[PDB]
Amino acid sequence: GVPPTAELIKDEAGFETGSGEPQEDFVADLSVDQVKQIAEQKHPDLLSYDLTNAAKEVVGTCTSLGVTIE
Amino acid sequence: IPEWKQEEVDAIVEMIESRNTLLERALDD
RNA sequence: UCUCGAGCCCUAGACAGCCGGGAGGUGAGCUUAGAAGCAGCUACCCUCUAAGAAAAGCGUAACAGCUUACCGGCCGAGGUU
Repeated sequence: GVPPTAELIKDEAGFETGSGEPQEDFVADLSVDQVKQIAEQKHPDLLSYDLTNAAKEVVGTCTSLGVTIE
Repeated sequence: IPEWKQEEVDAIVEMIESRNTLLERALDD
């Protein structure tokens, strides 16, 4: 249904492509609140019960591309 | 006497309180 | 094929076999017209859970599909190095 993660990030990230090497080459950043919203757009695609866990899932594709958090 | 089998029994007993062998083991407590 | 010894696993059910499960984010990011476990490069993280890899081997033009891992059941006594 609702679009995939990779893209939802590249939107509120302000960039288009990832980094040749993740966690090593930080391409973009994301406030916690920003990740709190994405986790809301994917409420159906995710198995988690509480929003807390839903984040860990989303918060898993970021640092793996150079998407630090604040 | 694996440690995980012990942590499981106690883990099960914790849910009951509030592998078949492990379930039985717990129930027996 | 006979005999002697050591280590580890096992009735909290071992070894093997058979049955059932092997799931979501997500077909990871990059590269590329495309690549979705499985061309190559890099990373290899977390949910549900009794399990289930950013996938060990085949398979496809790429999917699909078939299995290993991993978990559960049936079984019941030694098994393995």
